[PDB]
Amino acid sequence: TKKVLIVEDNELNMKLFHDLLEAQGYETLQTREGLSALSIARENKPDLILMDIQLPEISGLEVTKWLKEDDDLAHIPVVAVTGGCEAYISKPISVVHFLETIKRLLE
Ligand SMILES: [Mn+2]
Ligand SMILES: [Mn+2]
Repeated sequence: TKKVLIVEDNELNMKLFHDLLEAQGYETLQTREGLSALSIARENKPDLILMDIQLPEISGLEVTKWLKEDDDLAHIPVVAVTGGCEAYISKPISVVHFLETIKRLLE
């Protein structure tokens, strides 16, 4: 099963991403904090990371740099939600566009 780690501080955005990804048969991991994202990534080895750039406590871009600096996490594709990111998506989120981008990198 594909695993997508969702790093999003907003509950509404978090649920949507979660709901859409799960409906596609993907497993998901969730955290509102960039630092926890690093921990979870090493512990669960997700296949893709959906990174909110505008986190309140820290720059998602700085978390992405830490990811790319870790030999064990650098290979994991990172999709930015608005540098080391393989793709980006803007809000209002387009469901099809969102899902296509992720599948494109995962499948
Ligand atoms: Mn957010
Ligand atoms: Mn779930």
